[PDB]
Amino acid sequence: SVKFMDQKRSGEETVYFKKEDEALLRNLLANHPEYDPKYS
Amino acid sequence: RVGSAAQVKAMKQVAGTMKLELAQYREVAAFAQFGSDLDASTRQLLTRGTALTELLKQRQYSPMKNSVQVCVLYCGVKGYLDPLDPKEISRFESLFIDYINANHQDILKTIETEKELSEKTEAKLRAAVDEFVAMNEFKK
Amino acid sequence: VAATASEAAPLQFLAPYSGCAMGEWFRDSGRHCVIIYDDLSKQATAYRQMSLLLRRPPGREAYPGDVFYLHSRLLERAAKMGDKSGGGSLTALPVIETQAGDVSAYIPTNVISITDGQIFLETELFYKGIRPAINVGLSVSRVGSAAQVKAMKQVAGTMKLELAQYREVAAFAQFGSDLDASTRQLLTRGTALTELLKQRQYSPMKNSVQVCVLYCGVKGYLDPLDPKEISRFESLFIDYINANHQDILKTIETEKELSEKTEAKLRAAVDEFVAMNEFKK
Amino acid sequence: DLKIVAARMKSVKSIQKITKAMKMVAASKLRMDQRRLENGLPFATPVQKLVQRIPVDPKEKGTLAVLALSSDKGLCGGVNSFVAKQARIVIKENEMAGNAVQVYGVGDKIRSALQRTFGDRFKRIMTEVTRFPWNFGQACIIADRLMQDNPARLMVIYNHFKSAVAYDTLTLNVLTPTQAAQSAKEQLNTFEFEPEKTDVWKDLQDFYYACTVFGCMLDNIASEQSARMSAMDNASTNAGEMISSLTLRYNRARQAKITTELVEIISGANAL
Amino acid sequence: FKNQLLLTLSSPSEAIYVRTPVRSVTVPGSEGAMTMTNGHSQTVARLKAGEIIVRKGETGDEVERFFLSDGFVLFKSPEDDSGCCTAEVLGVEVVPVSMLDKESAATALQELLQQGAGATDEWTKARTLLGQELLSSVIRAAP
Amino acid sequence: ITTTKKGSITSVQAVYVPADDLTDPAPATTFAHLDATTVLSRQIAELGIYPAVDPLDSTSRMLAPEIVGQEHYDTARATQKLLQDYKSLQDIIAILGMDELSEEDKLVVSRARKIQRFLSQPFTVAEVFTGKPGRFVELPETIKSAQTILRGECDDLPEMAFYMCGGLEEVRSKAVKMAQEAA
Amino acid sequence: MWRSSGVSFTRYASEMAALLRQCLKEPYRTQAMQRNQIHLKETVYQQGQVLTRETFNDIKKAFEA
Repeated sequence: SVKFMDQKRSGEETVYFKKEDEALLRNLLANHPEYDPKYS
Repeated sequence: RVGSAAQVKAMKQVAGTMKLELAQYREVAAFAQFGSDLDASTRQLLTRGTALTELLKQRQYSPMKNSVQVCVLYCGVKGYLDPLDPKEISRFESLFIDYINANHQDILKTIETEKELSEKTEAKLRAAVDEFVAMNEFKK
Repeated sequence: VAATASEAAPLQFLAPYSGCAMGEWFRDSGRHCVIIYDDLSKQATAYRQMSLLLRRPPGREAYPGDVFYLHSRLLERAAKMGDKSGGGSLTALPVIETQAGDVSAYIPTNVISITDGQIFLETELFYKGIRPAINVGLSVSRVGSAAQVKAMKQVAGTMKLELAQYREVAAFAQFGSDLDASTRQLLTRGTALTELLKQRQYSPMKNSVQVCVLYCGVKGYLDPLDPKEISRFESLFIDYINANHQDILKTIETEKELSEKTEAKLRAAVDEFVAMNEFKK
Repeated sequence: DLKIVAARMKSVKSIQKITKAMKMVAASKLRMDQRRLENGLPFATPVQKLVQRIPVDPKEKGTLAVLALSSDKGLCGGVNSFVAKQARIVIKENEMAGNAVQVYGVGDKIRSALQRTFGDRFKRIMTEVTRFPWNFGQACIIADRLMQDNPARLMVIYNHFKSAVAYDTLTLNVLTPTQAAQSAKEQLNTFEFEPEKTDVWKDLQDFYYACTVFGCMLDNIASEQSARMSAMDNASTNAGEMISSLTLRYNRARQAKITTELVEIISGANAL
Repeated sequence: FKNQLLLTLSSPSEAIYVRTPVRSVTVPGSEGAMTMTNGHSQTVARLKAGEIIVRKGETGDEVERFFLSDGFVLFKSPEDDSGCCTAEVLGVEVVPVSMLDKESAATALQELLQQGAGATDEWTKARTLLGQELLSSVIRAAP
Repeated sequence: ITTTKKGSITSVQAVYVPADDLTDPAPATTFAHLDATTVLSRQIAELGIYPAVDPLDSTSRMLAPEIVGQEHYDTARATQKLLQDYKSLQDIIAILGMDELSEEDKLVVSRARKIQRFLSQPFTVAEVFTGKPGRFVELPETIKSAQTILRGECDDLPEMAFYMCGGLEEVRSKAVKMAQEAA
Repeated sequence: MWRSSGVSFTRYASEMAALLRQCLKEPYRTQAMQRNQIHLKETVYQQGQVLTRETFNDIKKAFEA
């Protein structure tokens, strides 16, 4: 129950925020071109 | 605590990736086992973790040389076991070992002597694995 | 009275009794004192260290049987004497560290059995901004409203019920978006009061200001506000009243009552303050 | 030991608390879903009763399409279980005669249920639908997808919401263009169609498709919420039982620890 | 029950009427507007747009206006024992006329004409024309 | 071991805590003798967050507004409040899931995870474990980065850009690298 | 116009109800566009072996794709 809930929580959070980080990595360089080293 | 200082470079190269992949698999598998539907970047994590977990199994009183461990974990880490079925790996290992003990003794001697993986040995091992997968057939 | 760790076990064992002796002068002579024993558990510890070295027979956790008797002898001097002895008093505020929150151990159970109340501080609330981190659920007072002026009774009798309802509907705070009215008002009032009871270190207030602020809180003048602004609200209100309506504070301090006329003056001052100032929500 | 029992008691108490909170939340959601049903079923019933006058035989041979409605969250009792059971029954019944079956679904639960057994028959799946209320994800879209993927016979599996503590699984044999063209529609001759029948039928049938999916999914949602409340009740009860057991074990372990420590102290005091 | 007209005017999000007894109900059929009353024959009709106008038996003179985008109407004969004849007006979006606006209407018309000026697809041209139709109807119907 | 009017001794004592039990008599008595405290945890080190300091058990006599200014005190207390708020959703997340959490709670969880990954940093002596170079993060830089993260001027950034950095520049660089490698 | 343009009546009705909702008054228009947002996730299959997955938040792109 303890390791159960902990690992379930960790996996769910990991998946959710992996998706969110993928989306943010997709949409970063457009909205913040001053950081893109492609343009530097 | 000693860690990599007590470890060969050729085995470092593979074991770092293996530890990372197994950490990710241990993190994700508990949530994955509830039948949810996940993307491919996570399905790859689960597949590689299952492959490595089925690779690290061993029979009793059946140890292996360091070069052979390096070769097997190379096959497991570079993705020559992801599509393959888990239950097949237990023979994919054995056959591969016999193959590299039969026709590729020079790779093992080179790894035993130099204690590293140059690009030449890298390419030779990749070619040997490709030849083995060509010569043989498994359930996937 | 300092009995530190370098000072021997007998001195750590005797310092509370020396303090009680110093306070009995104020008690018997018609004066009032408050004594504060810090780390009584180091007293009991010292007594254990003296009994296991005098080869006395131990008990559970190696404490001797004279621990309840020890704390009882120490604490039963705290008293309120009658008008024939002088009318003095000796309040006591012993302090105890619990190592996991378990108050079922020997020394905690002995002291809660000896004491007339309990102020239970928690660590989960010390980091949620609730400082002092007093859990009013487990904190009790066997004396009660008898130790309160009416000006404080009039608001505390309401706030206790309101906070009990908040404690009954606390878990719903993470789902209040889906609930209905008659259950979000309780959450709002509880959150407002919890953010009002917060306080700053070494910054205590007077009972008149306390009554005024708790009247502002319980009478719904903080529900529509952003909670993060309450710390400003309170401060400004305090300055306002201490600048403008010292008569209200003097009346509350002299009569010890919140009459309807002073309550009307208070509502007037609150309305003036709200009109003069602007808040977020 | 003690740490184990204390951690278990803490976890189960938290579970019970969150379970009761989610029970009340699901009760509120069931209220609002019953409201959406009472407002939105009359929009769908008339055209369905109209088109049902054309009797559909469920023995017709042809490319079957099975639309299974389900949820995306868990703890919904076993409504999606019963849905997938009925779907498996239908598929195994219609694949014997030789009817080629296709599978449309709504929700991840039906997908997880039928991936291994009937994953070689999926055609199109929708999910993340009921994040908002229902007609957010309009049934018109799914109906258009079905018509664009026009099958020869269509079945719809869902859960009927009888009452707050009772549901019922159903299968709707749905009319299709092949089955309409194969009938002269003599049953509708009593009705005066303001446009001609041939010109209004194609626009009426899409409305029929949309209305069918709408009521079915509303009923499924209500049944889901009822099963969720029931599951939260059962989970809270089981958590209370486990808390009782763990309390007994905790007190036993506490007494054991005390006795062991005290016997250790006494034997060390008497071993001098 | 009675020899009235049992109207039910229903959208997915809200059922405005369920068994409301009325005298006459006007509806903007696809061919043209028409008024349904008791005794009218069984019929089905497709609506295009405009202002439904309901007239209760208690009202007689007073009315109720409702703008409908698109949908269907189903008039069903009266059962022998009920004594009352039923009607169902299903609309994908049924607003009252009080809640309509002519300025946002003309703004949407302008934006539609802007989008449809690049007339390439049949669906785009048809949508532009139908939006012109419906928005003109909204403008003419709003107060 | 104490400062006097002739000199000063700054002491740093490592205290073994057997079985991760802080209720043992030895650490229980040692806690009262210390000015600054730093408690290390296994549940955090399992996440690869090194140093594995628990910021909800670490304390200090120095963290007061009169010694360190309010920019430091309020920042520290806001960080602790955020982390406790994140800890008070673990069961809800494990039972129901992230779908039930509001966008406020999701923002809280994201910021708390970002803080967790950001407090990590690589040491110079851990090169033979991680291979990465070591960092020295000054305090104004730490306060600027924490204020920024709590204010919300880095929600556009991902979460994996924090677990080895010593500032916001390195975070932005790692996010930049991960975005370039994403395409 | 629709059987000729290769368009369904449901698509036409939805895309016109969208405009009618855009022609609402702000207090009721808020609740209308509230109750009529879109969120879907289509997942296409061909004997297993997912061909594509795509999200939808607009009616027009939902009917188009």
